[PDB]
Amino acid sequence: SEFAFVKIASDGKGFTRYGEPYLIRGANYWQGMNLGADDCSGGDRKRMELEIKQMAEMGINNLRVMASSEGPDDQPYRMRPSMMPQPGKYNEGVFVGLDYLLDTMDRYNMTAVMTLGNFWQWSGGFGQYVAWITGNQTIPYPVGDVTYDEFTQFAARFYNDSEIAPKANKLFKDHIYTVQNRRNTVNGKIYKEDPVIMSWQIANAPQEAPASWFEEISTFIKKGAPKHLVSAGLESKLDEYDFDRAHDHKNIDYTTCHCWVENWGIYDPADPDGLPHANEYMHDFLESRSKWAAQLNKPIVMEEFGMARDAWRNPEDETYKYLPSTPTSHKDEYYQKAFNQIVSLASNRSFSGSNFWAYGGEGRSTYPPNPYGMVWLGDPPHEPHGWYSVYSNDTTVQIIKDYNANLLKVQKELSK
Ligand SMILES: OC[C@H]1O[C@@H](O[C@@H]2[C@@H](CO)O[C@](O)(CO)[C@H]2O)[C@@H](O)[C@@H](O)[C@@H]1O
Repeated sequence: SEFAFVKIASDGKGFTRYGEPYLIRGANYWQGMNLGADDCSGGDRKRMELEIKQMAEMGINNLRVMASSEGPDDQPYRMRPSMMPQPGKYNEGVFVGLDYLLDTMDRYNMTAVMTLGNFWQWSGGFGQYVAWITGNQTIPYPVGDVTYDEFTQFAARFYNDSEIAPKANKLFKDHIYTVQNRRNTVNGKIYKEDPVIMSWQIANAPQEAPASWFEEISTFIKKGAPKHLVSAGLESKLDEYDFDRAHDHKNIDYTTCHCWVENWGIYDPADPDGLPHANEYMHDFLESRSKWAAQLNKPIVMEEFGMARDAWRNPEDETYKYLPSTPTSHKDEYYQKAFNQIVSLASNRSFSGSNFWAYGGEGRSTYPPNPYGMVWLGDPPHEPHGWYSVYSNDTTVQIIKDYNANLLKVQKELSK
């Protein structure tokens, strides 16, 4: 019986599970694995269990999590301790964190999108694999005078450099194999047989990877886990051509987009008048990506989006922007409008849900780092702590809760 496995509907316009439509009432929780680790490897398991419980009470049925991270552990801007400090060598204390993450998600009947790698630097990612291959541990982190474009050209050698790509992909493939074949030490399930996992996701946000790379990798992931969906992890921030290069492949089962107004220069959170322009952008983003998904006849999930706190209330004070006590009136309206639009599109089966970025839970940006230097919450350590996290008692919690109720209501209407 594969009844419990999330599937694509035979008409391609949404997901199914248990013989019924399945809508994604999601959140991002990439920190789950590290919080699930035992106290010795810097975890806080009781807090992870409470965070999952908090999320179940807000109606969340789906977490996108990180199922990779690379050392070596002396690197800035990344998760510590790492899951894979050197190629093929695993921090078992961190890996057991993933086991518990998946076991707790099961008890709350959530599904997981298992992200297998990262283009960005905060879990090591593609840039780290490249560093292992060239033997050169000086990654050009985009801090100070180094730009994102320069870091991107370095990391993109993972799949564009005809000498580096085959060796890098060999290491990445060994990691994919190890994760798909992990026996969960808590409940005994082998990951590739676990219906709790909705999909394997190639990577977070690959930047202009060639078509033949998505073709190859997705095929390999699917042969590795034939019961599961496979996903690309693309932002879809460019155009339809870019979207097709990632998604038009027999083993990419559904499509995704990521919407970042501040990061793309669309939205300035210090500007008291900037919200309407971000709302409109979110608005055309959802309508146009929706059309691109429909042209491939595959489902679409907005698997990342977010907004900063109300920095415009005190524009000239940088620290104010990240304080938990700072309100989120813009973020709240932005989330609410996007959610209302998704609910309306999902009613005509032209969108399948979303995962906000990202749940902070009980973490706060004012807390001290743990002994490995981590202030765990929704913002990875390449970014200011507290930028986008949604905290357990934020006003945005009610908005997300209502959205998850509306989206479940729609899934029920469609199940008739
Ligand atoms: O910044 C929030 C969240 O965004 C994702 O990555 C962003 C992408 C979005 O376009 O662009 C960057 O800002 C680099 O320019 C990158 O950090 C998300 O996947 C995660 O990495 C990040 O926390």
